[PDB]
Amino acid sequence: TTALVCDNGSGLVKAGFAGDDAPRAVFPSIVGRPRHQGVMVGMGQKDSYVGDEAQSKRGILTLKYPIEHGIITNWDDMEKIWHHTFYNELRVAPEEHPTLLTEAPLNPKANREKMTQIMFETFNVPAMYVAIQAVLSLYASGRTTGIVLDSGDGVTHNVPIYEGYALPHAIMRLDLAGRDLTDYLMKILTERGYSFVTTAEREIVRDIKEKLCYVALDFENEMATAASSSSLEKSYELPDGQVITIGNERFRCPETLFQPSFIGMESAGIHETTYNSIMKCDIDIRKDLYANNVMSGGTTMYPGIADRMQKEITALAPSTMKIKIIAPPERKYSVWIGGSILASLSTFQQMWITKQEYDEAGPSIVHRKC
Amino acid sequence: TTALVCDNGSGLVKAGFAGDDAPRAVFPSIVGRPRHQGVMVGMGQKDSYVGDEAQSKRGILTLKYPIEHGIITNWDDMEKIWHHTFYNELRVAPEEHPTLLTEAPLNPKANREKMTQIMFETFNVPAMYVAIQAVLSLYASGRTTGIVLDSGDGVTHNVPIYEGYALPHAIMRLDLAGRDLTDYLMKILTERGYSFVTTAEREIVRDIKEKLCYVALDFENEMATAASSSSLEKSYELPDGQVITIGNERFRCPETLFQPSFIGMESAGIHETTYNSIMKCDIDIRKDLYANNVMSGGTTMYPGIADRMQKEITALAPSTMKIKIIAPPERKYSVWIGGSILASLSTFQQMWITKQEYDEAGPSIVHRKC
Amino acid sequence: TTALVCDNGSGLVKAGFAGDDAPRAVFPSIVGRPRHQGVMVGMGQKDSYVGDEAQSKRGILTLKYPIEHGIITNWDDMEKIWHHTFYNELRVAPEEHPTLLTEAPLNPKANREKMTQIMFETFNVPAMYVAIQAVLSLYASGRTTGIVLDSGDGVTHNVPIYEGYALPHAIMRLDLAGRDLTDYLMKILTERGYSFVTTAEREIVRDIKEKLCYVALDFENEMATAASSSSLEKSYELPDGQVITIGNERFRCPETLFQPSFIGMESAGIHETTYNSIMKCDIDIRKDLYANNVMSGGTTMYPGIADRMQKEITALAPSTMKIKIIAPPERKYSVWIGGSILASLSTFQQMWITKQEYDEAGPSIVHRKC
Amino acid sequence: NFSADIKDSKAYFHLLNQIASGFNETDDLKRAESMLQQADKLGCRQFVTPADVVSGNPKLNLAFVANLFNKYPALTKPENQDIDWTLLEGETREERTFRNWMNSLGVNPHVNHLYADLQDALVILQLYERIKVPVDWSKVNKPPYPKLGANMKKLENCNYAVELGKHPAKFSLVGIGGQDLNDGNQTLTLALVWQLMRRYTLNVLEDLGDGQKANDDIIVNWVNRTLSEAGKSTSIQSFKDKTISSSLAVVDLIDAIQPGCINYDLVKSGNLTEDDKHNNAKYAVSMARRIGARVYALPEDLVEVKPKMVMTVFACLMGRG
Ligand SMILES: Nc1ncnc2c1ncn2[C@@H]1O[C@H](COP(=O)(O)OP(=O)(O)O)[C@@H](O)[C@H]1O
Ligand SMILES: Nc1ncnc2c1ncn2[C@@H]1O[C@H](COP(=O)(O)OP(=O)(O)O)[C@@H](O)[C@H]1O
Ligand SMILES: Nc1ncnc2c1ncn2[C@@H]1O[C@H](COP(=O)(O)OP(=O)(O)O)[C@@H](O)[C@H]1O
Ligand SMILES: [Mg+2]
Ligand SMILES: [Mg+2]
Ligand SMILES: [Mg+2]
Repeated sequence: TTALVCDNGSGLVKAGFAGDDAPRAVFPSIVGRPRHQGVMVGMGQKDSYVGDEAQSKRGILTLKYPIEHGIITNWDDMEKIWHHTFYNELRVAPEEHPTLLTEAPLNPKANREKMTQIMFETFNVPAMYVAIQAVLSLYASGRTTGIVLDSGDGVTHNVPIYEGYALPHAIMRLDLAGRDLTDYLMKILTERGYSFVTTAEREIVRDIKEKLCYVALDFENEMATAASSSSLEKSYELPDGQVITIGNERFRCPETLFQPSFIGMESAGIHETTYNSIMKCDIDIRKDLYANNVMSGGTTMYPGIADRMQKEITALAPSTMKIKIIAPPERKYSVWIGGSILASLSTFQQMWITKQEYDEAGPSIVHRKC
Repeated sequence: TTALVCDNGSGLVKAGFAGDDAPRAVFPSIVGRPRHQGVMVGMGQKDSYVGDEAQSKRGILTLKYPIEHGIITNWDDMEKIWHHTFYNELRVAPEEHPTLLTEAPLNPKANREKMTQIMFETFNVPAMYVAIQAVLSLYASGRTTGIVLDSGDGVTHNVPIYEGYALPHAIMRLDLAGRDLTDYLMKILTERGYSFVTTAEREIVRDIKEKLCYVALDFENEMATAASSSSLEKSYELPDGQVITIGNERFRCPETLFQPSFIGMESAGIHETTYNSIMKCDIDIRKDLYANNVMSGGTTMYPGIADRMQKEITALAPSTMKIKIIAPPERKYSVWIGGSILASLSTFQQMWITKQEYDEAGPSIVHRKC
Repeated sequence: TTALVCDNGSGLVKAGFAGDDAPRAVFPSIVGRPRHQGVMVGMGQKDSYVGDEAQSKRGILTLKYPIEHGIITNWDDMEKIWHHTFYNELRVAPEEHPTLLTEAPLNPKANREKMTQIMFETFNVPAMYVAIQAVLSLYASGRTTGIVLDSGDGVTHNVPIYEGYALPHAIMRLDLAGRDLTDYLMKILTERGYSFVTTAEREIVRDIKEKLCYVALDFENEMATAASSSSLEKSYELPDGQVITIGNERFRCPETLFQPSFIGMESAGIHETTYNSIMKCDIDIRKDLYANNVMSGGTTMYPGIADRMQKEITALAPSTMKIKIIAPPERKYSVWIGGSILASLSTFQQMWITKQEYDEAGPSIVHRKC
Repeated sequence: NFSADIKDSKAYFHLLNQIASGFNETDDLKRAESMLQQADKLGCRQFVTPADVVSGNPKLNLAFVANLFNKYPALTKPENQDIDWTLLEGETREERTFRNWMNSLGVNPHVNHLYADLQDALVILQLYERIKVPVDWSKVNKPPYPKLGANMKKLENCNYAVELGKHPAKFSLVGIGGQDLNDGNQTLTLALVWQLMRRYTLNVLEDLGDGQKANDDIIVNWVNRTLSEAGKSTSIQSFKDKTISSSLAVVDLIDAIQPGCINYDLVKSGNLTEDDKHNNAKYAVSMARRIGARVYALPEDLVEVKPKMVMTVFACLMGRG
């Protein structure tokens, strides 16, 4: 009939049908369970909450993300999320649609195998496929050459591609993403006396981040600016009606992408990670990689981030190469858009893992066909 | 001349000269004001009581703590307290003495700055310093590596240090401490019918808590033992001559340290916080931290606390690691003792903040020097 | 008096006195700098850690190797290393001893010149000499004809000699050695979910490689063997008590030696490189070359390496030739050993570069005398 | 009382003769000359002047008893602990040799073994003394040390010591950390000390030289020229001379300087045996030490022929020159 595209991110679930230009369902990748005593008859029967209803009722719930750093850490809750996607958000029978899934590079093999087994034996799909999120991002950009920087809630990774060929030895991955920035912001909020401890408060801080944070073009002078004047101060209203104000943490939180030392990690920033990935490639294709730096994922939506990346990479480059970063407004859904594009191609239709192949080969078939 | 070590603890004030082995003065961090008609001429002229005078006359007073959760909430009362400290308890001229002050980590900055300004302006100290309390705890043990568990009256926090270096990303802070245990004991004492509602009654309950409570090694069979038998019950006498009896509350109160949900907190237990702080550390030092677990603060004076922590952390450790907890008898003054030590050091004398530096940098100087 | 032999490898430092059968000091060629906040007074005075102290306290330091691919990239840290070895490990005054140093072939010449300048001006040694490492390996063997396969931590190179004469035109060098294998092992350890990202973890994985990896005689047969049964699985205990298990990677890592495309490299395998080197020589001496294949370097210590090389080169030979592999147990030190031999020769005493000669010809003299 | 046998210093000469008479000089100045001669045979001279006997100086009378008794406390010679060549076991010979050096130099705490010894600044500070480096004693503290005033105050002293030495620098000691004395890293340990001993010997060479480091030739030349005054033995020929039996000639040179209280009945002709050599090794050292020699070598040199050590005797000899 038609294929289903499901991009299971660490924080957000993107789902829809192939050929559509946008995902039909976008909801948090969480499961909520009660943490207080029920006292009214007939109301406490519901054991768990999954989608936006979990977000709306988070005040009485404890919230768990099944996926951390692009790894499915809880599989029962993962099945709950897949059931919600198929039967409630999209309202389709999975037995009638081939399904395309996504995954991050440098992941453990059991993750891909177990999602294959779940799709074939629980949802009994006719065919399936697992694609690389950065590759899909390049598809959405209408390109066959460039290096892709993908940054979501759990994983940041780089994949260089030239004329449709990947360079796997140059693929680099960093376990630093939006969730970590949220936690860091939580940490630095206490300087002004603001406190956030509960998982629901974590979502509160995440909203604050998505609204008030931006990327500084020069961190050292933004610090001096904030030190001398209040011009960068901005306000936010808490759910209970309290109002908080921040004017220094707005750029301190995202700077961690360039200075992971703020969270105690030894690794280098995203700009240097990308530069090293490029320097690992052939000297002949490096100019084309320099001119095509594709951004993707919700964490790349900070104001000023593309300018800072262009500046830092220029500082690392031999000054003769021109540096160009491509950051489309639809960055948040580039992976899903590329997935719908790929699933719509006729040349791709022979590449589905069919259930017959699964029945004769086991869950390890995904390693050979993907 | 000689330096002064004042540990403004959340509930208790600990102070004395550098070089001595015990704080010369220890008294509650309270302020009392009358709440009844003064029927005798001349006797009612005193508008406020501070130290043990406040506690002895509490039968006619309303008591207040200028510090909660380790944050100074009433600065004027805090000034009264410092005045009492230096002039009545110490009977010294602060202008002649540099002073060492303490703070819990992850505190609002303004707290530190205001105490700074107070000392230099209200008290005109020659120099001063603010140090993190658990660090002093480690000084007291003579070690250079280990994790300190400090639990006062307002805050419970975890600090790992390896070879004189700490890891800020791995520092844990929990706003659950003795005052909370006291309030929960007040709450649960109502099931037997005992009621305590006034500020002085809280002090009485604190005495009871310090006299009859303990940590169970395994809570479940303890609850069973109390349910069947009565050997756990004990009696206490009220100031008017009334007697109350408790068996089960004796351990249900300290259990909240391991089960914060008892008071509705989503946070994990002190053991779990310890272990997670460990896991936030570099894999190569975890063994030594596992071997060096330092307890500090009046709350950790419960009988059985160390054994329960031993059991639990063993239950979490990879079982090859040798778990060791260090619990000296003088835990109640570990921080103040370490402060005396540190102040006694010649190499520390250049670390003082002199008023001259303050005259240039204002109170903000503390963030750089401390 | 007595000359000094210092073998400055990329991975390990090997040093001692002439006339001895083994180096007196062997320690890693690293420098470590603290990576966290010093918090206890007096403890933080030490900015640098060099020898085995850096490895022990690696948990709080950032590790740097001053040599990569055999080129000295950090010259100040190299000075630190030489100071350490002279004064600490051997505890001698360099002004009183001629010194012997080693170098890999096909290197930039300025490397040689700078080390000369250092020895004569920082340490002002009476005399010195620089030698190619494979030559010393042959000296260690007591032979005068053969091709030496040298593989330490950073460089793999082949040198043929007939009757004491090398043939430079056939000299072949491969920038592929143990460190790269380690990085590849890191890469593939993630497939089971094992992640190592920091410089300290790198030492852990290097230890892993040194303890569990091996050379299969048939890659496809062993791959099938691993795919069928778990008989090849093996387990390792991490420093914090965690245990991990591997059974397929134990040989996929060393295979890169015969399959450099594993890491994306285009160069040929060690067997083939050896073979091609032999084919660049005179048809008359190749037979003798076939009978004397000498290996050295820690990367040449894998189980099954000699047999695999025997089989492969036998497969490349005219089949009328006899293939003989020479692999003494002391491979790890053959360079330093041949050096001690060479330096101990009475005839070599006129081959020293004296300071007087240096004072006239500058550092360039080394190109003439070595 | 003082006026009985102390105002004339009468008892001190009998004491000196006990630890080596003297009172028979019959005159205060002749007695004082005898006292100086007795000091030449004992080495206790630190402040002696003729006023102690001629004027009966009570301060001198009361002070010199310490020199008389502490240097000769019932002749409880610590080398008679080293006569057990491995009185402790498991230490390397080099460490033993350095320990011996410190022992010979009179560091006030007694030597036990290199790992326990020098776990404090006081030791290395005494060393710093012998290198004439000035010491801020105000920054120097106490050894027993309570729970208050613990190893941390020790650490204050310890790192102080590492700023020391690096004050005039040059000793290449940068790698040494101020907190490592408690840590006790073996190679760090040996590193910070061997150069010290080397420096001291260099100082000795400069001291006994003509304003520069003394050369080998002038050593044996002066020895032989002195030997020419007592040439019952031929001469000394080389530092690499295997015929270490010539040690007896070193003693004969000693006899040339002072024939006092030596045992030449113990002395044997050139056809010695190894037991005689073992006897000689310690006996010569003892004699030299008691004369006043800061003997740096271990006695084994009499059976091992180490050219690098033998100069130790010739040093004090030249001093008597
Ligand atoms: N406008 C924004 N500014 C900053 N951060 C954002 C913005 N929008 C989303 N984020 C962050 O991006 C993360 C989600 O990005 P996404 O790519 O959907 O993650 P995933 O790949 O896990 O689905 C969240 O952590 C969120 O806080
Ligand atoms: N023996 C004891 N058993 C249980 N709790 C105790 C005991 N002694 C003191 N406490 C608790 O410790 C708290 C005071 O500890 P302290 O370390 O002085 O705190 P702070 O630093 O906040 O003043 C009080 O709240 C009291 O309830
Ligand atoms: N038993 C072993 N098995 C496999 N690899 C080893 C073994 N021992 C050492 N190695 C590797 O070989 C290298 C040894 O260094 P070395 O041969 O001295 O190189 P260099 O000459 O560059 O110092 C190290 O990188 C280590 O990873
Ligand atoms: Mg994503
Ligand atoms: Mg306290
Ligand atoms: Mg080497």
